[PDB]
Amino acid sequence: DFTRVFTEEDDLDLVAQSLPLVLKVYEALHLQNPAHRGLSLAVGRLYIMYANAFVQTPAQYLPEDEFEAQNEAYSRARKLYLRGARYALSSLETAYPGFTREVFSGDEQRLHKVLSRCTRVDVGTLYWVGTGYVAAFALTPLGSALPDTVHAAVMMLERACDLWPSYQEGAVWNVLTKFYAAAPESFGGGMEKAHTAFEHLTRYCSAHDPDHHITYADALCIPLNNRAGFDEALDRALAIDPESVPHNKLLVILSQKRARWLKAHVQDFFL
Amino acid sequence: DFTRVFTEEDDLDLVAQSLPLVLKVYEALHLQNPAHRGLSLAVGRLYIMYANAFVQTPAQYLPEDEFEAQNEAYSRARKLYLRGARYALSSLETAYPGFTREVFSGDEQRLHKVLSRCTRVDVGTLYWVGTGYVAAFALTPLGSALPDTVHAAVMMLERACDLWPSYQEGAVWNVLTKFYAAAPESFGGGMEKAHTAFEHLTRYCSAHDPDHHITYADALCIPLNNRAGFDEALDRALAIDPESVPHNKLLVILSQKRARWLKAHVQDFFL
Amino acid sequence: DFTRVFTEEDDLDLVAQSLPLVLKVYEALHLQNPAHRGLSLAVGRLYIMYANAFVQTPAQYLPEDEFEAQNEAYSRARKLYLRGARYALSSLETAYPGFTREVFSGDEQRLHKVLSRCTRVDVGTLYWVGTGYVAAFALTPLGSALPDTVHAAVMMLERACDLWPSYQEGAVWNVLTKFYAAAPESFGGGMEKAHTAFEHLTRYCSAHDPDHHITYADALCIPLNNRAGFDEALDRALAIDPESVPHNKLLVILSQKRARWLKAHVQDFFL
Repeated sequence: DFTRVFTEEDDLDLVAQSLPLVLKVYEALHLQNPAHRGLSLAVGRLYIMYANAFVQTPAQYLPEDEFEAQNEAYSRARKLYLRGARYALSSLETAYPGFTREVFSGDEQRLHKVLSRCTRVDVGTLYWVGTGYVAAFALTPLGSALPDTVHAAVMMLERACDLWPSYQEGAVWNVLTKFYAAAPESFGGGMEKAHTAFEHLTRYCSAHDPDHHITYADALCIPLNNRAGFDEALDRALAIDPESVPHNKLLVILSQKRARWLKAHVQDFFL
Repeated sequence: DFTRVFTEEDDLDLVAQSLPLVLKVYEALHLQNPAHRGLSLAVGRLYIMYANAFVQTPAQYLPEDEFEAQNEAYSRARKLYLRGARYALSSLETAYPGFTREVFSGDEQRLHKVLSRCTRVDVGTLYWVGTGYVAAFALTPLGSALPDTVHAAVMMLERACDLWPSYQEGAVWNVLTKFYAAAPESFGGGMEKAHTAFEHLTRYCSAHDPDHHITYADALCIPLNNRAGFDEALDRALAIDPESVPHNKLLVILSQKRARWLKAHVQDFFL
Repeated sequence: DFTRVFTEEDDLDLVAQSLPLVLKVYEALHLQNPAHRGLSLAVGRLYIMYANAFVQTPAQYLPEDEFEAQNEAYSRARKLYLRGARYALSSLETAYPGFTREVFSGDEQRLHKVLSRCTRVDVGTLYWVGTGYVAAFALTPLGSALPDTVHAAVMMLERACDLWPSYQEGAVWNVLTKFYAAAPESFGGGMEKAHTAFEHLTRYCSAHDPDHHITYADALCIPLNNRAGFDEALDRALAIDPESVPHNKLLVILSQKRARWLKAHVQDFFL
């Protein structure tokens, strides 16, 4: 209802400047009604999307010399991802008391047993919690990360896949592709895994979606030194007309800014 | 009620930072109640005022070398004017189904017939729609403009004049003065027209209003190389005490910033 | 309820960007219900806290060469303090009609008589009004200040002390310490007064509070050239763990930024 005015927006600045109080209002509603699962999820998702689009992403477009401000913005995004993930996780905690202790126990059997309690109704929540933690990890120094948190997040994502492969046009497979391709094999990564996750994504994703093209270029083409594929994929991301998309015009605009940047910086990624 | 806290404000930054979510809320209310004419108009007017005061105007105070950011801000204002004009136009469309097809038909007889259906009740709407389009045109490259849209906008403004000459202390005459003075005579402009429109404005405008002084200096004095009149007029705009005005202190503050800038840049405009 | 999401925040930017519309909404509620004392106070306090944390403080962290922007931001904070003080003062005016004429009469007997009408219920209001005026004075050129306004403000603060010494963990004594230490003895200042006010503060303040440490360093150590004490005090301010505080995490974060700056600039203050 109210989200349409944000998701169909083409003016980034209007969104960036209005989203903060919105986050604050949802946050307050959530704390006033901690057993409302919808509110838990909503506010969690909001922090994670804000963290990406309006904290992390602008930091990425900063110049080499201002790395200090970059690092500080990355640390800021990291904290917001985690706040977002923890807010969404309270939807699972409300539905299954003790969920948080189990899921982060480091005990594989307890992790698996608690994830087996989840149903299709929990898929949205699994997706956002797992995504929040994976997005935080991507900005976490590989030395001071928390393998058990990371492992739990991915297992939540993998559980959502089992439950509901097609969810949000394959959005889960997208986050998994990125995780596997970028993650050290000590933390569960691997390119074979990344490719299979991407194969599932292509079954469900929209032709109007630039993100699966960008994921192909960024997560898969770069590590494999496939500059040809990188270029084609981004040309496909950029061929999409934001005015023609059925919804999420705002996210398409954001993704196309990112693909434009990747193209401009191609020389950084290949030899 | 709530508008008083914005219109009597003297702190631009507080307004600039709070207006975006307000725009978003009105916008959402409008889409949730598309037959509410008041909401259509309100949100339209809001976008147009925001576009001017907080997008276009700050761009104008940028330095020569940052023309790129200037051009991008101008394109941004242009899109906001048009969104604003189109929102207000839905008030006319609600009142007279098919209004949009007629008014933009390019057929003078259909244009005139549909405008003849308008009454004094429609004057606010005519004014804002026409203003939005004229403000967009002012930022539109003379080569890629749309004569029929422009012509329809001015005819709406001229119809408001016929209906209600004195509306908002002659505000319509103000926009017309600016259009005629700045518009190529192929697009309906002309200085004789501009002067007559200004003569009507002086009949209705307030002594506490800086805008009619600025319009005289900017639209009329500059093209005619009347530096003497330019200076006097702006001195009159600046003699107004914002603390003494009965209302719209905020707009007076904005206009006086503009007159101060014009004075500082006088050498740009005369020889 | 809603204030918790602001006061426990650790992200300054989210607060800074969301507070403006909040100020505007409270302001509108206040004008719509001018006899609501709670609303008068709330909006007053809000302007004063915003003025300090998000106008004055950032100006202070600007570089030497940008003194112009600094001076303009200081003038902006000054006006906001005064708007805030005047909003809170309307709570007293509602409770005791004619309060404003009396309290600013310049007649000591009228000032004292009206302050004698105040009770413990009025302490919050006295504190905020007095603080607003003292904070404005601190940014007012010593030559164009208003001794009677300043004197009335301090007398309001001193009356709150008499009524309720322990109020908000000694917050009144904190503002008085700063006033006395910084104020010319023609305007009522004096270091002996400042020290006694600080002694009262230590009786009531929290170990989790960085502000009393900063006040000791800044108001007392600097004028007395006690660099040793300055350093210890700020080390104490910085030893506090924001994650451990029972409340006002946001203010602790703000104060610790200030103590860090003081330490970095120690050479400015001692020889």
